[PDB]
Amino acid sequence: DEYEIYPIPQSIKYDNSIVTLGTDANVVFEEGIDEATKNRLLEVLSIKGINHEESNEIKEDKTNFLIGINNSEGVVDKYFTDNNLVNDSHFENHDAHVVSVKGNVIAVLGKNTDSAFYGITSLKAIFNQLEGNELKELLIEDYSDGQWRGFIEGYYGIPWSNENRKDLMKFGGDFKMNSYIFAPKDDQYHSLKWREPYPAEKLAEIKEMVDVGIATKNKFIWTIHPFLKDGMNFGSEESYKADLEKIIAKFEQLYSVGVRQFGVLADDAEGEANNQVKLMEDLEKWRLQKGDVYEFIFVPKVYTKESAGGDVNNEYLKTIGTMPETIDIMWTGDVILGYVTQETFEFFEEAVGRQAFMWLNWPVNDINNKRLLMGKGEMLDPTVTNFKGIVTNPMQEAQASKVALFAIADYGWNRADFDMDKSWKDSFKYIEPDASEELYTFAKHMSDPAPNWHGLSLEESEELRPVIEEFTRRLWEKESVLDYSKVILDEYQEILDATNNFATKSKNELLKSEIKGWVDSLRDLAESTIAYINSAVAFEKGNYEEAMKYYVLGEEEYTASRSHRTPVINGQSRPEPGTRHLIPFIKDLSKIIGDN
Repeated sequence: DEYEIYPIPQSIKYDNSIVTLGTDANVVFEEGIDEATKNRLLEVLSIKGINHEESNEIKEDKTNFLIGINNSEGVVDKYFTDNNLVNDSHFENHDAHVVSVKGNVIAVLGKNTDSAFYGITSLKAIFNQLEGNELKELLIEDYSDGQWRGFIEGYYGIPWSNENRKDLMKFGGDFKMNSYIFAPKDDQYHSLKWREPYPAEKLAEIKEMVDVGIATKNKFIWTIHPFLKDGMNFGSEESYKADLEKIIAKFEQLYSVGVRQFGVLADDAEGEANNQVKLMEDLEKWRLQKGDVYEFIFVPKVYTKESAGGDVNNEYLKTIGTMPETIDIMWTGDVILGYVTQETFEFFEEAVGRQAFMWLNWPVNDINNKRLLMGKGEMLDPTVTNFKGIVTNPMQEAQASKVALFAIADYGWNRADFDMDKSWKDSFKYIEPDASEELYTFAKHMSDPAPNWHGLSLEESEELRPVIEEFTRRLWEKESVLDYSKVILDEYQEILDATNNFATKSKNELLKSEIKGWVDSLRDLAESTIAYINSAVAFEKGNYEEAMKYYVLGEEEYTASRSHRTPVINGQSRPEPGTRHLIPFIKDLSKIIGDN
């Protein structure tokens, strides 16, 4: 009966009473609430076609929305104090805020405007699932476990379109993400030509994305690679001063279109570590002058335990750790495709001197372009506490990446209550409202990146696996397959139907065209499996001419499944879903039938 809210709030409380929403509402914003935060409430009101007037007090006759900041001594702060709803002990936490639904008052108090925004986003989630105009009285006391939650465009591949970058920011913003790190490898102006200002057309495109960032609060974070061969010149005091002028100029250019957070990337850095610190010391001075720039993100040259030699006295990391305390240094784990583990963070802390900001290399598919990776968050350990936050490095397929964005958002916000299996399942309705069963069906069979050179292996087809295995043993151990074939044909018919109904049901052209090749391949796999199962059945019943034709149909469909092509940076790639269990089963069937 209670509302489904993602990420899972740290604490939500209901009482017996319910409230009725009016057609006309009174809205009270404190002075600290910014334009993006006001607009967020107005979005929420229009979900239920509630008109509003703005005022400075609670109207007893109407429904009231009050948005305020803790300890402002504003109207809304006063309301919370005077009515004695919460604890100041709450607000020290990251992104801490309170949502209160009581009588004709719907209130949000955040530690700042950003947190008030998150509060209103929770209301957005609530309002989207309200049957009518009745609303349960509740109290959310919420905060984030992680400082940073979001995604980084940091793979090798085709860059996302601007349309898609905006759409992901819009998506992350619905789940309280705060970070989009813009690090596309093809942008000459963030790297190599970092000295030169962005062309005006390109800058104007950036400003459109930054504005979406401001509206959704999934901020656009710009990044730079200044330590390449032709990079920052540390030859002399003179030459360095010349180069520091340019980097700051470049930062000013981005600042001028609204960028308020920056990353410095040293994964490909050339000189000494000391120099990297020197620069960051100078950039920190700048950052404090500006007053409204969030803290820098730094990606070190040594970003895995493996490349650190497993040395907790690693010289590079020790030096990097002497840069200003405010800088968030990133880490991918023990290896490039590291899992989230307590041990990797203990190592990082011992070596660097502060907690890590996790760069998660999933579901990036540059490791295997044949794959869509849309499985659950297997790499996310809910018991790990010792890190600053997490970003996902997703696929070149932007829309398909929404599955992981949901996972990282939920896990990033509320770690202990992360339910890998449930969160994954619940996500599909948000990602794809019209075809959620279908897209969930696809995600079930598209998740294993193996084989790959790093050796990452994730589950795929997990629910179907026991059914596949049982049919195989029955067939191979010379038992009847007549009855079980019904069970497994049901499973495959569901897959097939999903691949046939999806394009009809989904209204998301961007997702449809992105994943089409994979759905085409999966359709063929489903048809192939059905033909083979049909062949085995015909064979048991003794209709040999018929089982022959099915076998042939089975062979043709498998070949068909391999006939599709999708774009990659250098040319074309063959989409290949269902490799963990679906394809092995097809191969098994074709070997057993007729040699049985």
